[PDB]
Amino acid sequence: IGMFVDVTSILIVVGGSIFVVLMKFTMGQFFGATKIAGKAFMFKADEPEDLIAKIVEMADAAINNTFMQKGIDLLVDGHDADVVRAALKKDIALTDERHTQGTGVFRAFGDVAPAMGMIGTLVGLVAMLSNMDDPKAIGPAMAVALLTTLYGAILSNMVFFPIADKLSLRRDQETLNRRLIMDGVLAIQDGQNPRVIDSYLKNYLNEGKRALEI
Amino acid sequence: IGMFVDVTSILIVVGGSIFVVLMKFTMGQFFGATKIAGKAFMFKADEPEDLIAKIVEMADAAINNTFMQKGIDLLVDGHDADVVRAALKKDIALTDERHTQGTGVFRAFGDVAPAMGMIGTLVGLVAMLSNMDDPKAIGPAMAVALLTTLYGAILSNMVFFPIADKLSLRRDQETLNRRLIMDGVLAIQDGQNPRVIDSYLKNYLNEGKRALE
Amino acid sequence: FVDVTSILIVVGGSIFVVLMKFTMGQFFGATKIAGKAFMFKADEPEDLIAKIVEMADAAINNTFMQKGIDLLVDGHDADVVRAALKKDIALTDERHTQGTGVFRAFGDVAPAMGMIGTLVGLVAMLSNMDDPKAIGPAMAVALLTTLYGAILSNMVFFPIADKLSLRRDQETLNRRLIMDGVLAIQDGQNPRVIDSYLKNYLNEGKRALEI
Amino acid sequence: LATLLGLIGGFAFVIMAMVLGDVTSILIVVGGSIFVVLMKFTMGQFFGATKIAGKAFMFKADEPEDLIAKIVEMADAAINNTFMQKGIDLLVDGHDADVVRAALKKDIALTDERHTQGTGVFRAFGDVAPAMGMIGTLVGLVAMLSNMDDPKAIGPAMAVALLTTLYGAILSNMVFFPIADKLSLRRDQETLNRRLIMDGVLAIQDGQNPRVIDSYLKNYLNEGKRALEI
Amino acid sequence: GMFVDVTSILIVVGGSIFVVLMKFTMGQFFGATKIAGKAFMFKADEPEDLIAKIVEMADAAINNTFMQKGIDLLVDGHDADVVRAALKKDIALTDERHTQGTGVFRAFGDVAPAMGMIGTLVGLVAMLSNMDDPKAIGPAMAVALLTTLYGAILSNMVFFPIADKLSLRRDQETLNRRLIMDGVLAIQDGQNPRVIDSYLKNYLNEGKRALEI
Amino acid sequence: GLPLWMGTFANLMSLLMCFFVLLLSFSEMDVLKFKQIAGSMKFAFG
Amino acid sequence: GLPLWMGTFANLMSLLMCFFVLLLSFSEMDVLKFKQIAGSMKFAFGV
Ligand code: NA
Ligand code: NA
Repeated sequence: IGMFVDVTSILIVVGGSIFVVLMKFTMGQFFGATKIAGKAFMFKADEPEDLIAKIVEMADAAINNTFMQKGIDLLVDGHDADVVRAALKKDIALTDERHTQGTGVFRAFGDVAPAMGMIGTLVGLVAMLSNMDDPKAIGPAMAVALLTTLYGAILSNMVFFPIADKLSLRRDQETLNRRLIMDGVLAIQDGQNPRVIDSYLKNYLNEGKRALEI
Repeated sequence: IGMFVDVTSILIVVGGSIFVVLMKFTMGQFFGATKIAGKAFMFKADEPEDLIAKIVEMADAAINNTFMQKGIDLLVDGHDADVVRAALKKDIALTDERHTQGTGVFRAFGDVAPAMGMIGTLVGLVAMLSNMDDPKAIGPAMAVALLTTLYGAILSNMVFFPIADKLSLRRDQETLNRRLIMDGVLAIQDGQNPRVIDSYLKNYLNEGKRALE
Repeated sequence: FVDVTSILIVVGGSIFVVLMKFTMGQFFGATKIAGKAFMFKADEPEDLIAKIVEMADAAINNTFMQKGIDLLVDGHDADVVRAALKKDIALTDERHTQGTGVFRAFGDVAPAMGMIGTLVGLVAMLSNMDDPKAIGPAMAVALLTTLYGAILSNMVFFPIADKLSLRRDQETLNRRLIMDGVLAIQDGQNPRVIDSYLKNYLNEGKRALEI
Repeated sequence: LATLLGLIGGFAFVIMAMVLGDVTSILIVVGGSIFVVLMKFTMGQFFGATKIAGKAFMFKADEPEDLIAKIVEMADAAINNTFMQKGIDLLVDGHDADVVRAALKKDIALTDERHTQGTGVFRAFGDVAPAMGMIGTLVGLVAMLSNMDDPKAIGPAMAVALLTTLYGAILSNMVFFPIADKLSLRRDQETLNRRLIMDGVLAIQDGQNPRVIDSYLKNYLNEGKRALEI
Repeated sequence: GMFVDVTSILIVVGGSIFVVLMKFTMGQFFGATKIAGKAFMFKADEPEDLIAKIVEMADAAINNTFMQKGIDLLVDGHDADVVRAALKKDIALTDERHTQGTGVFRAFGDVAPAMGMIGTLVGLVAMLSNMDDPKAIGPAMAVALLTTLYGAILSNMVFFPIADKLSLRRDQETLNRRLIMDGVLAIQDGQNPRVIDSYLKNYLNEGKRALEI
Repeated sequence: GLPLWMGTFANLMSLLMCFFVLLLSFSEMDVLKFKQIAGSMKFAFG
Repeated sequence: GLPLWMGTFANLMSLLMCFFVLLLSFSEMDVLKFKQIAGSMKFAFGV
């Protein structure tokens, strides 16, 4: 309600954070980071088991994910093992780098929001004290300063840092799926049976964060 | 209102911590960490002295511990030293990873709890300062601020951080025990003297924090 | 609010502590490199890549490119020119890191001087208490010190350090790219293969977002 | 000026001690700190750490100059110090150089680890004391706010609750952390002394020249914090 | 007025002294103070002056302790290992001395704000408990404010800048010692003056001095 | 660790708390208003 | 960086501060008490 909303406080916090962030990230970089965050929040990463099932279902014959779309299209084009390896590792590194940079953008935002809140609360306290003949009606004058501090804390702890953490988790999942799809495409190019590759495909599915799931 | 304030403070602190942690870790990760913490707090690590006595007994002969069961099963299958060592090292690394990730989950809880406490405190303080003319309003707001700060402090310092420390201690004990089993199984496979391996294993009794003599 | 005395206090204290950390000449060098990174633009990698391609086809505004071309023209070998270019790159990296350090030190020392100034002002007002109506506004001007420090620690010094680090990374990328271009030119490679190798650098540690 | 600094440090400790003493406020801090710390160190480990701290504070270390004097006296020949006594007994009984080196390095590592564990115990106490003080203060604040009867008692009761926080600070910066720092200093001193004794014992065993080993031992004395003393 | 000022000074300075004396021995503190005094009342030698003196000596074949030590060692010790080892030992000794002085002063500046916070809390408790005697809250407020102010000033304007200046002096001294060691090695090897001048040119622009050029 | 803005926030908050205690030292509190506030706080805390 | 408990210290300080502002909300200034406080503060700071 109207006690928790202040135009000047949100303006100070948002403008200061945007200024400081644009001192290290261009507008295109920030927009790409927001696009990556929206993709990671509104879309679900493909299940590795479903990916393995799709790989083994399409292996014996010789389509939803774009990575395996590109893989099968380029294999149809008929390139070499060095070509497929180079292109797929390049795509993996590219995706990892943009995810890391989006994490950096949102972490810079989360680090700079509470400093802007401190600046805003200092401005509010100065404004309160400059008009204090008697300490009677200074409650609402302090409310705006604590409001700027609260805005900084909320944006830092409940918005920007969770977005960065979700981007990190999405980067991990995307890297795992990319490695799985690369291995499947290499196996299909070689022409092995579907059963032999599945023996080692899921050996390292318990890597890192998933180690607690067993 | 008396119970409503407590409910609101608990909701703020706990719900915020859970929401923030579930972005860092998947729900399965949180459940696994909870299970590992419960196992560390309800079950006792096996004493290295009993482990040494049992393993020198087996060396003389040439088993409730699961790692010993796996090592003995690998050894009786006639596998090479390298393969068995690699498998047991993989098991040790897996246990290390699980314990480290559980400690990380509880550390994330511990450093997110005071932030939620601060958010709730500032909310309560703003609400109390804004409603200066309403005596019925500042009571619940001041209570919410105080209780949310107290809950953040208590959950961070007396629940989540000590649970992480307990998990680290359990990880250290499990690593020591599994390394002891590694060395003893290697010695049994090689067939060294039981007294020499007993002395070398007793040498492990003064490692880390066990310096209480 | 606006107060010349408070900004003077913060700036003077920070300057004193930094001059105890660095020297005055190093401070002036840091200011010069910060200015060069602010009012000038780093050369875009695409233009440099096109320039390497054009010189390869035919066989210069960048000073590093001019130095490399001159070191090639007087019949030199790969290792000596490589060592010279590595030395120049390391010198630029060191200068940028030192400037970043100077502005980081300013940023960490500004708020402490702000707190010292406001505490001194509060002590003065407490020792000179005359009129109750003036106990409130007095601390206002005192707090003006802290605010200033905060602002200078977050809108000026730390952003300048971040901009210096950004320009350091951009210059390192450009000079490494010019290194590979000059090595290719002295190696006599095809323009197309070196062109592809050079565009391989266009998805570096910060330009992947715009892709 | 050394006496003046010692006196002012003692006076600061004394005034902090009388500010500390009140019983309940420190009791809550220490109870919470002990409860939190016992999930990292067992009761026996805590008692061992307290014994190490007491032995480091009361009993003074041997001056390395006297150690070098004794070592060179024994070398020219052919003891209250326990490590030196063990080394002398081991070399008199007759053993290889490798066995002596292994045993002496084992003892050195044991003392190093014991002192590191004690330092960790007291540093954990130092980290956890202020948070427990603040928790006690917030509990007291809740009790006060739920028991308002007289405005004149708002001030003093507040000063009581905040008191707990004070104790935490005084317990963190003036007892536990200084004890950990003194334990680290004692660890460094005992490690240096034991390394000197090991080198001297090896030199005596190998029949080295007294002059070169004396030069080596002076070189050992001329490093570490002792570099400020020259 | 004297009592509250001396109480604040006693709290801050005496507490810092007690804690640091727990950290460092008194002799080490006095050595650190002498090192800081030398670094504040004696300008470092210009490395260009050292290079000019070195080339003058090389062409030919005082006022510097290291140079006197080097020439005394060269006129008697004909080998290279002894001279090089002695020079490296002196360099390491000076580095250790300056590092320990930096450590002493950084410890002082670290402990000062903790004592300031303790003093603020003590003054707050006293002023809250009294709250009715005007003669009792003036001194308490004075003690709180002055402990905070003294801690801040001593930490950020005395001890930390002294440690930073000691680091600067260590870097300058180490650069000069390397230059003198290289000059001695060149004059022992009979190198041409021009090549060693070109080789010390890159020594000149090492690290901080890169900003001047 | 924690960001330094939190330390500046704590230092400023404690400083201004000292100032407000000073302000209350020479101020007289209303009795009826204090009783209302006390009753409300007691009801809210249970 | 800073000690982990500095956040709770800031929260406690803000709590006490806002409680004191609440108390000041219904407080009335006293001239004579202010004069006594000012004299004591002048004496304490050595003026
Ligand atoms: Na203060
Ligand atoms: Na004040």
